[PDB]
Amino acid sequence: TRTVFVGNHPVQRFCDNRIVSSKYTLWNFLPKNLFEQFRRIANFYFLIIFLVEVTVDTPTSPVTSGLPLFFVITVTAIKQGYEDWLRHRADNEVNKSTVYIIENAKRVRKESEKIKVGDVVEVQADETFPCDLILLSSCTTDGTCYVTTASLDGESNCKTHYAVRDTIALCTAESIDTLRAAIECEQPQPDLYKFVGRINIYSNSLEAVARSLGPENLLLKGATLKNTEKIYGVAVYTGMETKMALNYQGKSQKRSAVEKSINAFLIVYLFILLTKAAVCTTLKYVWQSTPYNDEPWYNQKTQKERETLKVLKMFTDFLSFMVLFNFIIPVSMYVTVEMQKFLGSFFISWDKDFYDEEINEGALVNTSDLNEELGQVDYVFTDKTGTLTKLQDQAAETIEALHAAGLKVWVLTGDKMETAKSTCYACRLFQTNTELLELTTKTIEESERKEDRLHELLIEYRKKLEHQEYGLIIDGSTLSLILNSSQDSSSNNYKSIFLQICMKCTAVLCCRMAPLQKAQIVRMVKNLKGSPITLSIGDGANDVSMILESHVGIGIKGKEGRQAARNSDYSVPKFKHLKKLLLAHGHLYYVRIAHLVQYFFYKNLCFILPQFLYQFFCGFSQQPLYDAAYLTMYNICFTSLPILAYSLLEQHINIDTLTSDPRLYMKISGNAMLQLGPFLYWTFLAAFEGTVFFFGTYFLFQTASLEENGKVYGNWTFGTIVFTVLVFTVTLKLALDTRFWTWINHFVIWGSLAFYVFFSFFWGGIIWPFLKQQRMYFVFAQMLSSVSTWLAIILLIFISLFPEILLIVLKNVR
Amino acid sequence: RPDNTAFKQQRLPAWQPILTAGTVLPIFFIIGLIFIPIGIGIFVTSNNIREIEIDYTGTEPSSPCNKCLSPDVTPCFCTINFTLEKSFEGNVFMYYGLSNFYQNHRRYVKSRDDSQLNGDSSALLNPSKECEPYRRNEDKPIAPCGAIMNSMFNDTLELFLIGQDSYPIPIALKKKGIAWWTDKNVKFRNPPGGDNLEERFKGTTKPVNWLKPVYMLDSDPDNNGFINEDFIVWMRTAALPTFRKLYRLIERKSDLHPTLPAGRYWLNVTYNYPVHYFDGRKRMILSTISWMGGKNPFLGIAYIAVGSISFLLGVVLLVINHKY
Ligand SMILES: CCCCCCCC/C=C\CCCCCCCC(=O)O[C@H](COC(=O)CCCCCCC/C=C/CCCCCCCC)COP(=O)(O)OCC[N+](C)(C)C
Ligand SMILES: *[C@@H]1O[C@H](CO)[C@@H](O)[C@H](O)[C@H]1NC(C)=O
Ligand SMILES: [Mg+2]
Repeated sequence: TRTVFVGNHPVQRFCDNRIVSSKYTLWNFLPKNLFEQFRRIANFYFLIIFLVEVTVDTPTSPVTSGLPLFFVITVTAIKQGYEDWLRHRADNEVNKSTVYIIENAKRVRKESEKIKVGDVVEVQADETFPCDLILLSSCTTDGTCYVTTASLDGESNCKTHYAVRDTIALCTAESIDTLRAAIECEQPQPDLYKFVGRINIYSNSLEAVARSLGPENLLLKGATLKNTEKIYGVAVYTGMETKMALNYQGKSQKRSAVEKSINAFLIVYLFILLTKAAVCTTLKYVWQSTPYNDEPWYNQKTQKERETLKVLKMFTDFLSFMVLFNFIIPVSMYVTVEMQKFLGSFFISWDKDFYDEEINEGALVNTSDLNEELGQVDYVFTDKTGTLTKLQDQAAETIEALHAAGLKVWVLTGDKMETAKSTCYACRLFQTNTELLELTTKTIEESERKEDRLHELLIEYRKKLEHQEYGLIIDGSTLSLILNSSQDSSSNNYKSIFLQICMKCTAVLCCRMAPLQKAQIVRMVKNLKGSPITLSIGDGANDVSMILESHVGIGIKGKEGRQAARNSDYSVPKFKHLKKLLLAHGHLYYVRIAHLVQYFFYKNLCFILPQFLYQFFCGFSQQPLYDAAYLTMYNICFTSLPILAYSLLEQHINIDTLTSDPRLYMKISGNAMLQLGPFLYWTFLAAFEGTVFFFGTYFLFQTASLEENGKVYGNWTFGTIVFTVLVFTVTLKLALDTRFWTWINHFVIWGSLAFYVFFSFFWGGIIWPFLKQQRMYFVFAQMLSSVSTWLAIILLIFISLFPEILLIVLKNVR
Repeated sequence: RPDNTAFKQQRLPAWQPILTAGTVLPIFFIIGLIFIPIGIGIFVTSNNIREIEIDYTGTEPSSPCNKCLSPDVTPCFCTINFTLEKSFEGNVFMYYGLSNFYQNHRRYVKSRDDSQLNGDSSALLNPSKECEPYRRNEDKPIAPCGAIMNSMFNDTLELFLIGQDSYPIPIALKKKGIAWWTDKNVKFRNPPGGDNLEERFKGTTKPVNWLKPVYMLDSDPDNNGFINEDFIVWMRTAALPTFRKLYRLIERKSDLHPTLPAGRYWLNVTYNYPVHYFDGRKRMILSTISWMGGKNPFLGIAYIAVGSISFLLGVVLLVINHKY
């Protein structure tokens, strides 16, 4: 138990009144951010590569695999640090609020953040309590005040709280100073309905009165005070120990299904890389087995290279092949992904369809990391009081769009069962010909009757069904019996039996739910038979735990408070804005990034396959096919902008036609575009194109001359033809996938091909004194003097884009 | 809101093309109608080109040039008789080919000092570390440092035509103009100052395998050192284990007579370059050229095979859509 002194003077171990809706502080930002950043397999792999290239002596500086890693890590860290800084500012507007405290015969105004345990706070009408107050006195007689906790437990009625009988007649902020008492209350608990305590008011002469306290005196934080001009309470709990803040389940790291698909793709492309490096090394050391295949008298090894250990040379060669083929695992993809996530999240804030006139603000974007999983939602968990409710503007025809999209809507509330069921009938969630399977406490006033009807209405009543016929109604007390008491029966587990009925009824209504049970329902749903993406949308402080628990949590900027709009990912100031937020914004958000991640792997496989096929015609000596000026610039200059602009402002379906039609949402549901089917198509197309480039350039180089003046080409000219075909093929491949041709796409797609051609003209054509290689002086400028090279490149471009044209002709008709 | 611009509201004007199968079917016919005639044009051009390649690496007991596969007295001299069934019409080009010669080997390609070959004063005295084994000998830096320059091809191929009498008439081979204009006129430069090239290479020494220094490669000041056509052509790597390098060109005579009239010829070669250690062949190639270059039926066969496959696929996809 804790000791509280009413006037904060005798008649420390407590924290300060503050709200922490953000993730990182200044101390744990780096250690906690590193764990989230290194959850990515590409970052882990390129950290291992950089670490190995420093501990041993290598022909490869570690800078080649350390600078990109450091750039990616600090690019995705500045964005997180800035996004969390906005959450730090959001808490400032509530912590540095204005509250009045009766310090000593004076109404000094402090901040809501500078309240200590044991100071007499004063709250006026319609004012929410800054902390967990204990009603000591009300200005009127009888010491009674009316409190509406519509944001704490969803009840819309007015609750009456009673003052302390000894101090009912203390008002005017003057007699409060002459009050000596000590409160011995219980350590804070999240029950929200029980409270044990004592007051030990001491008079000047003698008063040993110990008036026992109770929940009818405690005024919770987050509940507004109604129909009372002012009160006089004493703070006992001061934030992060308030009962409202103790129902918060705790922030975690949320990662969308696309970020998990990238990790699964990196596992397949890690096996391709380790297979290339092993096949090249094994064949290299059987090629070198011939005495004249290594040291053929025209290139001889130095003494240092000759006397080195062969077993260490195998490891060094394997690692060198890994470095040569390392572009197959893109790290420039993360910089593009985070940049497009940050710049695409602005389309939600800038939307004028999310603007509410009566409150004068639009949608909010707390995190941009989950834009793409708004288009992947499978379950919707909606509060009721404030969120669905009279009903809201379009609270009934928004649910119809969700049902047409294939979503499942569950109502999790803390209100009465009868009120909640009337509301579900009003919003047409329970139609007239819907048989209700009531599992409430009205019929389950026992522990063994639960089994007698959980199995009765599932095995014999639900298997004997239509899908829409039945609708479940569950209580908070009965859900506790289902969950807590299921630790014994494992043959017929209550949780599984209950979950079978939940998935077979059109709608589920959960009444009288504590804030930590609405999170348990989402946790049960999140774990069943796969990965159902869950959404929770609420407006009060009791929806915060289920908002932090779902895959993506939406908040409502309602009149109750902004507790759920600060712990959420997005916040629309209406329930009906969810239709446009999911159907129109989430669909495009997922479609853009799913195409971008597939294209990034296709791009790099087409880039590296011809370089791996070169080893069979080199001496397996890990000699790069392309120039060092092409290898680095391919991913950052020649092919970086077209995919950035596509995944930012490309609409495969017009934004005004998929909001009207909600059945297009289930086309992409289930991570459709990042599945094994599409992954295999993209990988096989990339392999076919990579083979075509190299073996169309290789058979062209059997001429002894490609131009009319009879001049021969080298290895760099062999590499520039393959690179030109590759760049044109992977750029015109995206031009075939584009359905929204803005002037920006016309500028980044044709401006990337026009810049590569001129960069050949310029890099090859100007002598730089500071360079020491000068190996590409006029390679392209002599390459362009031959007609037969132009005809071969155009032929190899159309051959590689032939499967794409064939699929457009076949699949994209009827 | 004041920010209800077209870009912020995702209502930018776009083109929105409809790539339906009824507007791509003509594409398959247009491509097949313009690829087939091109493929035929590149296919008869590849057949009208005359090219002969003769192998002279020995390795055969009855080969004329075998007598000096491992000669005791140098330089070797050996002649080979070949005949031309059809005279060469235009200006023909002399090539030399080497197989099993891995010029595109990582340890070989990077074995040059490109700054030193650019006429840099500082790189001449202290060459790079990449050309390590062939970098310094006798305490003096090698002037053309590296394996590429050290293993320069140094055979001497000459052609003679057997006239009506036994005595042969030598045909003139042009040396200058076989390398890229760019990499000879800018990329490859001599040291900057000096009266004669023998003085610019003061502190440097010749490569170990070379018989003469870089400043005595030819008696032409424009073709003497670091700008020698043959040296520049050799110092451009090969891209494949078997390759060809331009050696000489035979300019067409001002008369009506063909450049290489049909008859019996002599290819008498000073066998200096050994290639039998690494089981590599060695051949001389004479060939005529065209707008597309040399003889290669790959382009002609691929263009026809591509323009006929697309054409037939278009016909199939047109008859198929006759059901609907
Ligand atoms: C560059 C100059 C020439 C080099 C000289 C040759 C020798 C170089 C040798 C050493 C290595 C150098 C590497 C330094 C750079 C690494 C930086 C890095 O890592 O971040 C790179 C930059 O982020 C990006 O995606 C770019 C930012 C996002 C996309 C926006 C594009 C921004 C640029 C656009 C300009 C285009 C304008 C013109 C065309 C369009 C028309 C208007 C990404 O990494 P990456 O994919 O390139 O690295 C992979 C190689 N891996 C595995 C070894 C690390
Ligand atoms: C051609 O080469 C032979 C080889 O012995 C030598 O006599 C001379 O260099 C040339 N002879 C004639 C007749 O051209
Ligand atoms: Mg509510």
